[PDB]
Amino acid sequence: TVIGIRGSDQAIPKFQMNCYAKEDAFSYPRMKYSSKPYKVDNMTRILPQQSRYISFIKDDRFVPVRKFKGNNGVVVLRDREPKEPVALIETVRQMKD
Amino acid sequence: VIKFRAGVCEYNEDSRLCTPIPVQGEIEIKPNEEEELGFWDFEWRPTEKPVGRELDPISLILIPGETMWVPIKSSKSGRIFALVFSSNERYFFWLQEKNSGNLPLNELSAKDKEIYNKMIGVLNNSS
Repeated sequence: TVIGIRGSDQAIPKFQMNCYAKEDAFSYPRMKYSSKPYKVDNMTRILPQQSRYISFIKDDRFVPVRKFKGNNGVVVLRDREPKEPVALIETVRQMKD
Repeated sequence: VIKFRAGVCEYNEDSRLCTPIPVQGEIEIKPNEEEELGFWDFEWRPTEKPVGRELDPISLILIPGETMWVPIKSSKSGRIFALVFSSNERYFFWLQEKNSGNLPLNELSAKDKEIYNKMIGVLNNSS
């Protein structure tokens, strides 16, 4: 999972942080480092690696203190600018939880 | 507990309201929080989005036995839960579920036929 989350209670603002990996989220079932914007960073395939050829945009409201901690699952774009744009996103949690 | 469809609005001691007032959830008039005392703590909770609002003290206390259901008498727009106790303590619970249309001769409010005699009873019920 790569999901915006927050360094706070989560508006789940999602963004694709876009630093290029040779694309293995595009290598995956049907049915390297260019430091270029990667296409799409939000959840799905990623990879621990294809995580780590990508880096955040600073320009969103929220920024991690850890400088792209590097772990897709752990997500949590740390929350720098709430009650604003970077909109809002929710989940079945937010539904029930 | 006996459950009801509304948020917890601005109680609006006076100055008749139900301006939009999110608190979108289910406020539930119920026998306090212990399900024992004649007190009705009005159980509010979303599985909903109440625009991050409650306006309820985890549920709303009620002083029993003088509680009457004012239908939304002193009519404004659609439903609220209009609990008029002293006409001061008045506790309004924001209309969220608007069902069977606004109907006359129950609440004169947007959601009544179910919830009216539900709110009627639960305030006038023995339990």
